[PDB]
Amino acid sequence: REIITLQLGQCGNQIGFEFWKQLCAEHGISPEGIVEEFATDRKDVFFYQADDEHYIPRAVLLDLEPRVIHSILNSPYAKLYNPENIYLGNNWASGFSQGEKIHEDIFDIIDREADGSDSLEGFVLCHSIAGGTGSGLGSYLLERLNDRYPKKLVQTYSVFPNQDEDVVVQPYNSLLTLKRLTQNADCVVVLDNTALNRIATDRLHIQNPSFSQINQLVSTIMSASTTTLRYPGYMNNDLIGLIASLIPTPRLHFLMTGYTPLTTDKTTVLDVMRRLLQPKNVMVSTNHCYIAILNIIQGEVDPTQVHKSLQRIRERKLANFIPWGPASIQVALSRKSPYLPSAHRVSGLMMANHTSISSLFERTCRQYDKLRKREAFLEQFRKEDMFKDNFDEMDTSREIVQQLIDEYHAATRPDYISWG
Amino acid sequence: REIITLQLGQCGNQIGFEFWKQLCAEHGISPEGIVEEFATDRKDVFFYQADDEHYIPRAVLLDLEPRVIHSILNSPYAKLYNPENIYLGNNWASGFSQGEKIHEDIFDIIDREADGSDSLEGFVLCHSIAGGTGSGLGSYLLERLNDRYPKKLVQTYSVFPNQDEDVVVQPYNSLLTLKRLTQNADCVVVLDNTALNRIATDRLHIQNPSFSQINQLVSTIMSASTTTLRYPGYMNNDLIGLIASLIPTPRLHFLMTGYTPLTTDKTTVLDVMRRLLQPKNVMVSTNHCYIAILNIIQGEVDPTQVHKSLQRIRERKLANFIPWGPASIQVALSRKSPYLPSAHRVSGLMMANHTSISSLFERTCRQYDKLRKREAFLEQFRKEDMFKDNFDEMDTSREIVQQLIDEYHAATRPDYISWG
Amino acid sequence: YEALRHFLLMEDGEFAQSLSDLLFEKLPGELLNPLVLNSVLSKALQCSLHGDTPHASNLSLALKYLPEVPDVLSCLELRYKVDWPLNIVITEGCVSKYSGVFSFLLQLKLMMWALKDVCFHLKRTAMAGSVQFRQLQLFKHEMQHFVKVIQGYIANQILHVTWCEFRARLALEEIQRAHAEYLHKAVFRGLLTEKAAPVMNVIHSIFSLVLKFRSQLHPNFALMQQSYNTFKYYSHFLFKVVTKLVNRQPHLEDFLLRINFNNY
Repeated sequence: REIITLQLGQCGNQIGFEFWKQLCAEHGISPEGIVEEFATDRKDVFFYQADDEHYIPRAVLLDLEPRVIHSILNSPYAKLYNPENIYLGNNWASGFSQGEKIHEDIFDIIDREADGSDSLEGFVLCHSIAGGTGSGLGSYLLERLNDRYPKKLVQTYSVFPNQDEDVVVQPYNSLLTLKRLTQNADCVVVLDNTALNRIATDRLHIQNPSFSQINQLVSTIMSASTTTLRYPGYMNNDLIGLIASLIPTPRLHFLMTGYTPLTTDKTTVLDVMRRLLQPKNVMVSTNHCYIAILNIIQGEVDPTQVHKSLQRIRERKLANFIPWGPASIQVALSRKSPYLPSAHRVSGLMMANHTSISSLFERTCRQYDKLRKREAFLEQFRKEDMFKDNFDEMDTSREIVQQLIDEYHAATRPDYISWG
Repeated sequence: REIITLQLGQCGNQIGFEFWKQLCAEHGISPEGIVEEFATDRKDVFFYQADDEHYIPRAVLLDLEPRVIHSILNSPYAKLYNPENIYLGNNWASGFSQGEKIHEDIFDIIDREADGSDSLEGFVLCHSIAGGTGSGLGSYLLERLNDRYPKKLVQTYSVFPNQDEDVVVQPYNSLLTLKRLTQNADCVVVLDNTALNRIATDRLHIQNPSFSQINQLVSTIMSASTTTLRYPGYMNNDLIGLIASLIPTPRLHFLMTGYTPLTTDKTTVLDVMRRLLQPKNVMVSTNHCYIAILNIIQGEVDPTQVHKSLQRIRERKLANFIPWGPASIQVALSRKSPYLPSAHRVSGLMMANHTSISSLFERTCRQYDKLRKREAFLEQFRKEDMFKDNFDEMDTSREIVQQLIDEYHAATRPDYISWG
Repeated sequence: YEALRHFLLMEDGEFAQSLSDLLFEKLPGELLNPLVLNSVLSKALQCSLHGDTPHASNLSLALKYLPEVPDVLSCLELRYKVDWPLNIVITEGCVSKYSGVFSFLLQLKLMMWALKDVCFHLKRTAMAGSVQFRQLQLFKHEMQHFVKVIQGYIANQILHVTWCEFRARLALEEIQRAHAEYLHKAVFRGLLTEKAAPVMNVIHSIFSLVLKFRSQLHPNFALMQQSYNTFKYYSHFLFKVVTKLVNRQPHLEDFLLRINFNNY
């Protein structure tokens, strides 16, 4: 149906601004949202359609300690939207309490936008894990929606914070955030800072403004994942039809992504498939096996090569996945995009559930457990002191992520016939 | 039929003067009451029609200690009316006794105006609760009309005095006044000072001349509630047809109001409905549930959206009302007004019986009971001493408002099938 | 040509996904008159978003047998009638075969409806972290996967490769033969052929078993384990019959490759 976008936090509002500029340049519209005559499309999912065809986006903007939100405010794309929804620490409990006191009027903003929609499919939020102001607040509003609406979906695109370890309560905050993510969300798409750092240092030579190019890559991914919605396809034009195959189980619902060019400034279906089989073309860093993989391709493809390719892909066994049961790769095609120069013609996007990401969770678990053994790294800030006097929510989150990692490590096994 | 207006007290004559200036500017007439050629309407309910079309209002003016009545007297709207009816403390018993001695010639003024009418529908009075000169006197004339005419209706628009507590006998006076209101009146429309203070401080930045803007909002409300009378509609063009649905019970006959713009210097039926669902767009400040709600809309409406809206209004359950039985919202349409600039096109007015106002009564009850326990707050003024030597009318009023609050709290229950 | 592709072969998005979805809300003592279905079609044509043409008009939608009778079987015939100098190319026998494949592709959409129905019944009570909840959810994943592979097969053969050999087929006599081969290579790869009649024959048993799976929520775990074991038995035979029917076809070669991947 219709999908409502949400954005909060400094990194989330940055990537949302980049996503809307991406879809502004991508389709034939003005930076005030007037349709271009020279351009057909559906933009009714993420944009409300007006009478002069002002495709005003379904983007609710929440801010706390605004600095870059001011730069979003005075912009030549500030005529695209004005839904009148902008409403004003670096701790999880701080952002949790700040969202707690204003939950009513932001819920009025939610219900107003819900009344703006006739039907609904899902909520996306722009969020970053352990982002400071975003952390805790995002978990709180996730709790609010999960309490309020069990009839809809939530998709979440968020990055894993790694700054190569002044902030030492960051593993605690990310742990509590991911606890709410496993239990109160239905599907998670997670990425790494380090893998995008690798691809950025390979494709280019920039080190300091890396955030900006990260925003570009996030925008390309978020357009790619939505192309079968925005360009009219004929299958999985609901989100739940896309999500249904990849997630059999309500705790292992974390999805990793890839995209075939590292630098984007013929390719055949065989080439782009085997490139997409690499972890260096995947933007997330015993043998680990996928449960299921999905691929969507967009470009100038020849339809007869593709059956040749998946024949030979069976034959070489260039993937190694065996959960326990008959769940394999799903390949799909979307339209090569007009209204932009189509260079690097064929490009693919890849979506899988793989057990290896548990190791990265385990790395964070190893850090947090170490700090939990010392118990000197909450720094006795007053916010976490009010919200839990005994700090037992950290132990509850520890036992939940223990269940999660154990479910992961059992999910590797070909005896996962039971407990799936 | 025809409705006779009454006005008394400083606040009542202020809001009556503002109402008549409102209907002077609203319809196409002169400030001496000559019809404008450039203007059709019925103004036969609240104005007697003359031969040069002088719509002289049905407004009987009573004054006591006149200061602002003199300013009403020398005015460019003093040629609109002259029915020759102007006839001369701050206590309930004082105004009661002063009305008591002159009840005959003011009753001659009443019967003269009654003979001026061919038929009759109701009496409105402009009155303020615990207004000083208005208080007690208004209860006395309410007793006089309730004794005299059981064939007519009384509608009353009066405010609830809150000055954020020198006058300490004010809860006693308001209590006695509301006692006469519950037992000798058929329908009451009450408002708050604090809710209008909130809307005024939100829409504007004035604090000291708040009375003047309060008068403007009262005039807009009183025009809105009368628009289906003054502009020719085709249903509930009698007052009793409007009043009949909201009041099942002769003690719970208190009606609260709302109005969609807070600032008035598209909107769809969905938007204005859900705005009108807020208590911040309502001018009066366990779970409480309405008995019945009525809405009248005036603007540029599209007739097919309105059935869509009340479908979805059922679906979201954005109201919570369940008295015990099948009494729901009533939505109606009136004409968008010509002869004035129609900006803020669609505007709604809302009329309900809700049990929450009992709490506000209870607040006053909590104050009065506290003062009644101390018994030092009548200040031994001689007027209340003559009128009741034993002060047992206060205890009778206390038991009556106890019955009223108990009827309210039982009226919340879905076992109100009996005693309704 | 490229209009009948969208409707008679259900290639447009939010048209089949709105027509069949409104149809399945009704199912029966209803659907007995052609005044409810022909207005449901008028509601689906609005949300097609592409079309709204007189080639998207003059469609005839009928049920050759009216329902007067585990059942998953339901018929529906969608046709488009063309003017007189083009009727000699697009005959009324080719459109009838288009309706014949229309009915089967319609019967596929009932499955992604009904499995979603039992998923949605379970979704509103998603509470218990016990073994009985997760073990149930696994059967739903197993049954959804085979649907998601058989639709991807249909969404390779009847709409991509037989459409690849139609944009290079075109040359007045040759145009009639070009349409007549477009239909023939579709019905060959559609496995409506009498050579491949058993493999199409087991698919109805698959459909009926997942409907009986859908009927219950809870009633009992053991009946669901039994129905799921019947599903697994039939799917175990499918992998043997599909390799047997290549021991005696290139389009059929991909089916066994699809149903088995990095398993046996």
